[PDB]
Amino acid sequence: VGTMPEGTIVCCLEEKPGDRGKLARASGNYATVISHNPETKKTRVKLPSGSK
Amino acid sequence: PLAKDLLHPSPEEEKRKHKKKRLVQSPNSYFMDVKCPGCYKITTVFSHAQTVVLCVGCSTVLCQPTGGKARLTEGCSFRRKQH
Amino acid sequence: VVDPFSKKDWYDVKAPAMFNIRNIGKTLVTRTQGTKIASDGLKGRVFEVSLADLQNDEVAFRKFKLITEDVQGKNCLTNFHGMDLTRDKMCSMVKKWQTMIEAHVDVKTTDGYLLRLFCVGFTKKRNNQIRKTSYAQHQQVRQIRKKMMEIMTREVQTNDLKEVVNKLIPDSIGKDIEKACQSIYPLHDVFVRKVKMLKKPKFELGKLMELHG
Amino acid sequence: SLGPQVAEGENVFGVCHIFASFNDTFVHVTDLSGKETICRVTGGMKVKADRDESSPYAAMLAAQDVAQRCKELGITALHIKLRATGGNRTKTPGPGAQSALRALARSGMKIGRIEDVTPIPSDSTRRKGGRRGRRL
Amino acid sequence: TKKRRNNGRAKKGRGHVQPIRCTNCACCVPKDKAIKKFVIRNIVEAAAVRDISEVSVFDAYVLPKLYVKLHYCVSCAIHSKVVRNRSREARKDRTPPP
Amino acid sequence: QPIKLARVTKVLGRTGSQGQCTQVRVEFMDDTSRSIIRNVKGPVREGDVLTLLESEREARRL
Amino acid sequence: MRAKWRKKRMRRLKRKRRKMRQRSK
RNA sequence: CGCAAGACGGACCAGAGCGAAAGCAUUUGCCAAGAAUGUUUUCAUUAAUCAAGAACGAAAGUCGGAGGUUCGAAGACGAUCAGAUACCGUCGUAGUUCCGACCAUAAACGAUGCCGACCGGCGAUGCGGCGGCGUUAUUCCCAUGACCCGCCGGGCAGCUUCCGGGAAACCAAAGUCUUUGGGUUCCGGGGGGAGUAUGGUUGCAAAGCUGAAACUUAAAGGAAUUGACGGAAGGGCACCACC
Repeated sequence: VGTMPEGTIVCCLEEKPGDRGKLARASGNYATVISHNPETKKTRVKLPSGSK
Repeated sequence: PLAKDLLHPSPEEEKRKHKKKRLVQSPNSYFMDVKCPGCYKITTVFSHAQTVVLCVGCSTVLCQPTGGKARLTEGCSFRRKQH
Repeated sequence: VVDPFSKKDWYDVKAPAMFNIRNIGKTLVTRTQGTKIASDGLKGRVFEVSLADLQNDEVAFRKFKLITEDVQGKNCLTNFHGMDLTRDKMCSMVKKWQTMIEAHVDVKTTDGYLLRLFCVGFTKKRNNQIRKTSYAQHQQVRQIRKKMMEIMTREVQTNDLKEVVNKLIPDSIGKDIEKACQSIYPLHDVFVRKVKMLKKPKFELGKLMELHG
Repeated sequence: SLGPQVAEGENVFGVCHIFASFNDTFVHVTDLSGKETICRVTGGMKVKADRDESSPYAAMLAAQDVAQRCKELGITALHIKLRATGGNRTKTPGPGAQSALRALARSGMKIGRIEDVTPIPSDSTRRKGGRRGRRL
Repeated sequence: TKKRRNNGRAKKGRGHVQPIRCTNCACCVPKDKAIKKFVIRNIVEAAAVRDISEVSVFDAYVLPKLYVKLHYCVSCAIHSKVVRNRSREARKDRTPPP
Repeated sequence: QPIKLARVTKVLGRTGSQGQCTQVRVEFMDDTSRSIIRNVKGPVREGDVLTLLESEREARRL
Repeated sequence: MRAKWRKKRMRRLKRKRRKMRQRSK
């Protein structure tokens, strides 16, 4: 998620690095990459429920 | 103007009348003797040509089509016909 | 309970040496207390300076966005961050019974400063002209607009961001467009009404100090 | 509040943002940038009634209460950015702008350049009020 | 009866025009229909151009004007006395008065 | 602003709310070039002398 | 009575007659 | 200062254009279409208007999917008031935005069917064409543009007038009408009842289209005129007005 722009539609998103795909992986669901933080290395991602 | 010469109009009046509206319907177009300074003969090109005129023996293009009277390549002399 | 102006340092704001007049103004900033540094909170102020205060004795209706790109100490080093018109000028030009023409160009120089230039072109009423209207045919407007666009790809791609601004302080782009459209529809009030800075490359301090020298 | 400026007769500038709407008048002197501010006292901070917040008298007391703070904090000259309510609403400044601009001029604050930064829409989102207008 | 020969507006061969939101109201008046004033004006009216030039930095700096185009509805043009009820003959006069 | 005097050259008519203020073209007694228009109370005629506390204010000409 | 609302009161009144014919059908 | 969103396309913008009407305004590309003009092209009456039948048809509304920045029916509240479940203020549901189906109505108005002819003038403009000194840019000349003087055709308009018409207002059409006939479609017959009841038909629905009667009533109505009145705009005047 670090190496893609904001507003990027993703799915089978990892909630933690290495857990091998947990979030936004039911039929017709998507998570939007909202905004990045290169310092601290973190990203806001809007989940299918609508909670960043 | 009550008494007008609808019988015998002046020639300048039948320039201010449309080609359909003239007392005897006559066109405003003409034929002309167009030559090019390239070759030595004369061809007949229509005034409102509306097509390209390829010169004899595949020389060049003479007459370029426009909205009304098609243009002539600069130097091409035109002489209006008698009939 | 306490004065925030017992902490405020007043620093010189340097124009780049491509302009004539040096001083712009002195800007208050809080000193270092905590993590943040006074330079850090001072390395992104867009200074909107009129041409006549920035360049000796010329037209005063053109303005220039200037970002404080790197702060040294007691000096704020600006850089051409865009060009603006005074609305008093821009709104005085859009008057009725003529054709307003506009053209935008997304263009990038040799040094990777992708500008977005905005030309404007107002169709002129001739001297002997009696006709009130003085409008252009749709095709004539987009023959002029296509001509505007080629010029601003011919003066921005073809040289670097320092050499475009010395065309922008005069009307080197706003005169070129005016002359080359006299044959399509003769138009008078041509400027380049706005330049917006979009994409700068990776910041190197040397090229900034080279603008200030 | 000490600057390193020479103080014979040289002008320390500072742009001011006059939000002169029809129900209040702001006089907001900032730095040439605008990113750091100095003092912002309005028509509603001087008078404690609502029907003369936009009044020419309120914005005079505002711009005089601006000028004294502006004098002490090392500023000599003023750039002026007059503003309307702007957007889909009115684009013409209110009844306190001229009284405000004069009030700091009569104080002795030097007047640099003036302009309108009224946030005019190129094209507008639907203005508040009905199809049939504001009936009164 | 038909009081005007035009329909108090400036469409003749359209069918439809864009609506304008009025300045006094927010009425939806057709553009051609609406009463229009392109108001050009100095930032001060008369009494303040004296003093603002005296405490100006630059030597004889001409001040900016205020170019705003007003759109009055028929109800808010006649209330604010922009337009006015002329005589049944003098309505026809499309002459902007000096 | 010290106390000047201004001499009436001609009255330009009666203005105000209840017709009381003579709007008067006054001539400064110092310089006979700078002449202003001001609001004068009472019965006012031509040639007489107002006391202006300033040279600054100028009436709205009708 | 406006001719626009006279219409509206006939439309409600007709709506009430389809309502009350259905009670028998 | 950056950012993300969904709307919208000011000023330029006009009694300007286009489209059958509704409607249509950021740049460019693309894809068909269209009139007007030009035509010493071609077919040679193929046309006009049209029951039945059909295409499109603002807004609102309905169904589903997506989207929801602003605005905002319903609705919550604060005012105003005797009351306001109204106007006014802050919020906000449907909707407003788009995709695919529905609906077929508007003061959908120029309240003016369409095709044709004839009958005044005047100055403009829009599109094409034609011709004419000169001014101007491409300068290094032609031809094009920009203007400038006209003309023709077509269009939107405008002014004018004893064309004539009409109840007049007004209208170069609403004229060419008791001197009554160019062709043709729809359509009205005092006011109401009533666009209702009823029957069919259309639609998911809201509702559309077709559509009476019993009864009721001596007027409803149009244009204009004079007055009175106005919480319309002015212009006056008066110590039974003010200052």
